[PDB]
Amino acid sequence: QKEMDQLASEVTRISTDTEFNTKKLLDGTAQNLTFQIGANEGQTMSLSINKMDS
Amino acid sequence: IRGLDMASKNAQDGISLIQTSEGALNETHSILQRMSELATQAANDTNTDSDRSEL
Amino acid sequence: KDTKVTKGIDISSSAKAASSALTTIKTAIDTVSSERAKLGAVQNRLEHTINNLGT
Repeated sequence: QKEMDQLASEVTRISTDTEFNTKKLLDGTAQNLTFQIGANEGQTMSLSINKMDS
Repeated sequence: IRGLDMASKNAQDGISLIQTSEGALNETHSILQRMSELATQAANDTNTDSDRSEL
Repeated sequence: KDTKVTKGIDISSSAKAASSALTTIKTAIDTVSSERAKLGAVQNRLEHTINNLGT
């Protein structure tokens, strides 16, 4: 169980520490990420990464 | 004759007045063109508000 | 007193706002192109008026 709690505490670290730019990706806050792939309005793509912690 | 040769100066003094205006709008086009790149970059959601306000 | 400041269209409040500004900017390019050739049309006419006045 000592390694059980240490592995499960590292899964949580990756979720709260993984950060592109200043955005936490895997903590459930990166939702509705809109990429403007196109030169006009509405030429976007959405994306939602779920919370992936222990 | 002295009217048409003088009215030809007026026509050319209007050509200069018009070249100046469209010469100026030649740059409002470039500014508006650059101003449109700073809205396709600001629309991407990899930017943060610290960087949208930076744009 | 009477100091003017100009503030650009909103692109920093959100990604939706920046996309909204895209049509506003691309329309402004359209109403500048309209003005430029409203002045290029007059200049073309004035070039014909000069040859006819000279003749």
